[PDB]
Amino acid sequence: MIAPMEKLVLAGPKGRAKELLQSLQQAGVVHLETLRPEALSAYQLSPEERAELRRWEAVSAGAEHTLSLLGLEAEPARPFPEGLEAAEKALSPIQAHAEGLTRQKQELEEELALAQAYLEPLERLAALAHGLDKSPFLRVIPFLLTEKELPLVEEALRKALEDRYLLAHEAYAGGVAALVVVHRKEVDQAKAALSRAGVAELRLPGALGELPLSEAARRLKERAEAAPRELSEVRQHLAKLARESASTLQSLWTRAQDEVARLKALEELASGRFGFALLGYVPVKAKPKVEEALARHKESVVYAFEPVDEHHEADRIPVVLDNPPWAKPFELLVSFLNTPKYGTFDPTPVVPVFFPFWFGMIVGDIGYALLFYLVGRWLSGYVKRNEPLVIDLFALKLKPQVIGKLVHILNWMVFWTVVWGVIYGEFFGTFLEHLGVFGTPEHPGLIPILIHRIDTAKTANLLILLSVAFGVVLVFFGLALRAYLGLKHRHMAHFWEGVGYLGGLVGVLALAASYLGNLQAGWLQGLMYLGFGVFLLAVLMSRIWLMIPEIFTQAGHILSHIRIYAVGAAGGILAGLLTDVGFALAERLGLLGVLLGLLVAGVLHLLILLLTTLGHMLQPIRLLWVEFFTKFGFYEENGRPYRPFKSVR
Amino acid sequence: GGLDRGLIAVGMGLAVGLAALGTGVAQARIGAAGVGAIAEDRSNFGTALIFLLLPETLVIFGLLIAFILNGRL
Amino acid sequence: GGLDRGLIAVGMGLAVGLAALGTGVAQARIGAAGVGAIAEDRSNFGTALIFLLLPETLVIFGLLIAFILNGRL
Amino acid sequence: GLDRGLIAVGMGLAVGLAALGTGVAQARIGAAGVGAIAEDRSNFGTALIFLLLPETLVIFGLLIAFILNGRL
Amino acid sequence: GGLDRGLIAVGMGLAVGLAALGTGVAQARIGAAGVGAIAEDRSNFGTALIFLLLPETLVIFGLLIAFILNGRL
Amino acid sequence: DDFAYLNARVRVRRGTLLKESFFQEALDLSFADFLRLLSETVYGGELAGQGLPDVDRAVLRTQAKLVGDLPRLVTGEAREAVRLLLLRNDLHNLQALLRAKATGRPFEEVLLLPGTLREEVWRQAYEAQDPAGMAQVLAVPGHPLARALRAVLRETQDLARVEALLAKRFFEDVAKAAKGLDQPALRDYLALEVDAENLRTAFKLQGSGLAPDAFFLKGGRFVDRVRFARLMEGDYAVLDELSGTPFSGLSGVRDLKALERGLRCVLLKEAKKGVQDPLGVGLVLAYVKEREWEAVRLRLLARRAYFGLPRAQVEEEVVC
Repeated sequence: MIAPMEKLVLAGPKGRAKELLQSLQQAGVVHLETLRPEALSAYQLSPEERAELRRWEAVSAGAEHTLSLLGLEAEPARPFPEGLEAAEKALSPIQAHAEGLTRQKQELEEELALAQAYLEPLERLAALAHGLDKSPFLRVIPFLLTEKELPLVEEALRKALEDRYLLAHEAYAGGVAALVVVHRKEVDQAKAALSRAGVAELRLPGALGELPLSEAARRLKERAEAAPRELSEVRQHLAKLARESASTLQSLWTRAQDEVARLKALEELASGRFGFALLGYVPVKAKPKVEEALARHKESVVYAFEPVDEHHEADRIPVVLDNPPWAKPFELLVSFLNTPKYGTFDPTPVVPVFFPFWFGMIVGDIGYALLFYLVGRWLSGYVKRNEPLVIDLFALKLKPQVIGKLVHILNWMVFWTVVWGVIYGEFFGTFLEHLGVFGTPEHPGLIPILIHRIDTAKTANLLILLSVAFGVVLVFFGLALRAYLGLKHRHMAHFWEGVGYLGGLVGVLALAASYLGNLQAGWLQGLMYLGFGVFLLAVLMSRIWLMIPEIFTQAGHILSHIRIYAVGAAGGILAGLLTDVGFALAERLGLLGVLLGLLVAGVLHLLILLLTTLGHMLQPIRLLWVEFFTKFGFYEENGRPYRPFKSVR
Repeated sequence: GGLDRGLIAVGMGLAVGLAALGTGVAQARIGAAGVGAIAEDRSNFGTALIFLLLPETLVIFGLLIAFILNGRL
Repeated sequence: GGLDRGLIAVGMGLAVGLAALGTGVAQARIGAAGVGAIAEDRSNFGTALIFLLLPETLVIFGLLIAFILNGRL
Repeated sequence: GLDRGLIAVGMGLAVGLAALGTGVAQARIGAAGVGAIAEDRSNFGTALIFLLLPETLVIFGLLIAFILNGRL
Repeated sequence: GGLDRGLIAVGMGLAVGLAALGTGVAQARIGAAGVGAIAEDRSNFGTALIFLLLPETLVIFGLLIAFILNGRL
Repeated sequence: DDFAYLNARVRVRRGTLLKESFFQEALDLSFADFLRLLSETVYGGELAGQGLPDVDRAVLRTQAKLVGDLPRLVTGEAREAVRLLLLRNDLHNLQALLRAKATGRPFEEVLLLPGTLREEVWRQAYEAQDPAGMAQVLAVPGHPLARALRAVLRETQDLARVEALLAKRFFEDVAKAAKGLDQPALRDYLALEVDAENLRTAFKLQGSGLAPDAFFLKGGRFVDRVRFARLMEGDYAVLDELSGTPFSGLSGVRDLKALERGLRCVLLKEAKKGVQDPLGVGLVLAYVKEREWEAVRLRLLARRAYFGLPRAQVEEEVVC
């Protein structure tokens, strides 16, 4: 049941406006509203508060940027009431430290990466050119080149002085150090011809490709012998900066987010010169908290607890769910989709009354239930450890309250798969073979079975009729509920569409069961009379056309509930056949390679577990999502999501 | 049994498989455009699901003809 | 006279294979758009696995008709 | 002994045609996977899991083949 | 009795050929994207070969079914 | 190869663009609020400091990171159909390098904004004894310039008439390459674009009176030779004759500014139709041309915000 969501109107003076918006934002259970057009101004806030707002946003952005620079992630904490320039003196030195160190070490890694890849060719050409460092007669064209194609680049030197003009590659065969030395203009033109044959001079950034090679090689030796020490020390100092700055910086981040949220919501008011007024929405189970919070102020400044205006002109109303706590943890599973419109039916209790009971009819293996109970006790130990669940393969990081809801749905699901593993009679596929624990008359060993599910002459017609019968109950409940919601708002087309689909569907079902099912064509024909008469009456008193092609898809939606028995038989006899092959070919072939067949059947059984339990877990909830939720509407105008004053904490 | 029981079964199974091929051809392109419209923003979910699962009437019709042929023998 | 078991079995195999081709044709383009939404950002994970695992109804309907035929075989 | 071959051509038809179905699936899914890997190395596990997801087709085809083998 | 060896053989050949068609349709676009990735850079060679040689599972399963039928023969 | 794979990424990126209330509220501020409002969006990922070269470098770098990726990520028919959208940049860089080789000013002279080719090709493609060798090292296989520059290279080595016939050959070659494959939403778009191109060429060559049929091309459909000639000579009822065409409100327009405004509006209107095809090439077209409209409107609003121009000078330039 959606909460009735009353209206809250307040007024007063403006210093008290900021103070009561503080006291309303600390107890954050209220939604806001613009309230522009009548008798008040749009409330351009203040110039000095605008400067304070943009400075607070700069504080928040700088703190979060410092934190992401530090490498950790931004979680809230409890804030601290302290002065703004005190927050500046808290923010700026650690920001200066981390910013100077992330300049220093990142440019150090740049210089170290450009150094270590080119130490040895540079030192090699320095030992080769120790008779001419920067002598003013002949430039030294360096080219760290490929393998033994030295004549292809030395053809330019052959075009140059052949009995002179020393150009070769001595050693260091990772890259052949083709050095060329003749003159200034001779080496320039021969370097142009060698670049036409493919060549390039060592002109890099930093100090190597901007200075003479001897002293630059000495500087590269200096950086190679110095830089890992600074690597280790700057990692140590950033670790210390993390461990003794992250708490206070994310605390002031929480404070800054609170201040920015309050000031940006402060413009949602309406005032002139001797007072303001604002409007908001409060759910009805939040009235004593807001009442005692607003009892603090000046002369208990005047509240208007309006009962909200009704379903006409009601699209701007926020929506919540408010379900009893036995059905509570499916709110995320019903809120993957959109939200209702405050006057649409609360859809959430039917998924606890149906979905685990359908998943039991999907999965009828006691071994699957025991493995689910094992992962459930693991996952409840994980919420005992209070760790957020993280996996970077899926980039799935999520908080332990969702994980506790997952514990609840997993337990409330695994009970029904236990009881439908009992009734269907399958232990881990089929381990009734050795110990005949389940009683069929072909090998009666122990307690009987209710339905065998491996053969179809005994099972298929009964199970397929019950699988259609659940869809009959579901779809008739959905169409009756749409007729109810059309009866509520005094909107008549929804009522006619609901009663028309109901009459047409029961008429088609009666005609099917009569003229294609059994004998006794006498009693049901009056029901066919009634059903098609109601359908024609609806189309005549409706004029809401193109329902006539929908009734075929509507029978499709009442009939598409075969898939629960379909994947039930599929997964059931698949598991039974796998354990049958493994158990038989292990036991009756060898009698001591039985552990070989047992563990390979176990690992293939867990393989098909891991490879199709996602699919036949997804099937009942898509059955709900595309039959039942779309019968009674639920896909119109998206509602409006209730977000209160946060106070992020 | 004879040729009767054998040939009604392939008349069943051909109908099921070929109607399944039809709705696979439909849901391929409709699921492509649906995954697109969801990947823009998480707001078109209630319309992508109904436009995606409009073509399953074909395979329930295939199962209808199949169960008629199953009860026929 | 003996033309029963082989022909109901080839009806079984034809239904399974042809429905398999149907959901392969569906999951081809749906998984292509799914990976196209995944490899941009890893926030579309569950809302692409739902669309990939959605067309697995077709082979299990073919397997339904197959297991009914095996019950009559 | 006349229907002993036709169960086997049904077996082979199921195996080959389900192989065709998941080949059609793995075509586009593996093309998207190789595109994502050619973008970056960091999409390896998602490419492998989306590529190995449509093997349901052929393991169900082997299920039907081993049904028709266990009958014969 | 006759008319069994030929029919298990045409099942064998149809299985091998049609599974070969399946992995051919797969390796068409997979090897096309692989050659495009190789023409972009030589760094991603081994991952291109492993995505190209993943669908050999199809044809070793097809040859498995063929050799099961031939051992039955 | 696969259109749906690229289309998923393009629809994700189309999910993140700037709304109308952004510039409608950024129509009156003083450039610090501009830096403020661009600090949040996806263009702020590359914003280094503050000022006009910072904002321009940020817009160009984000457009190269967010638009210049989609010519990659596919292989074959999909890249052959998507590369013919963002290819004006390659023509601009190639004609800048052509005039730089024909001038003598150094190779480090131009700035060379990124198009579709890596810049090592540009660094290598200045030194060549034969300009056919420059077109050969420029040649990636199915490229329009790689088969257009060698097509109209068959007269001389390096002239300016070569550049004029290069521009004409480029337009007709892009139109023929649009006709040469099957995309039902891109052929009509490029025909309408090249019709817009030679129409505004005829408007910006009014009054001269030189031979128009050497400048008029083929590939458009709304105009022909006689309308081109009677539009180059001064009577504008022919520009009033174009009705039924998407040149709808564009009638009686004389000056270049209002003309080019109307042509840019009708190109963005007819190129926003590409959601008609949510599987083929229409959606990436409606992404890229909307992205360049948003980029140049962001640039013009930046100029107004910095220099304090009146909003009555800009109000006509956010009309579409």
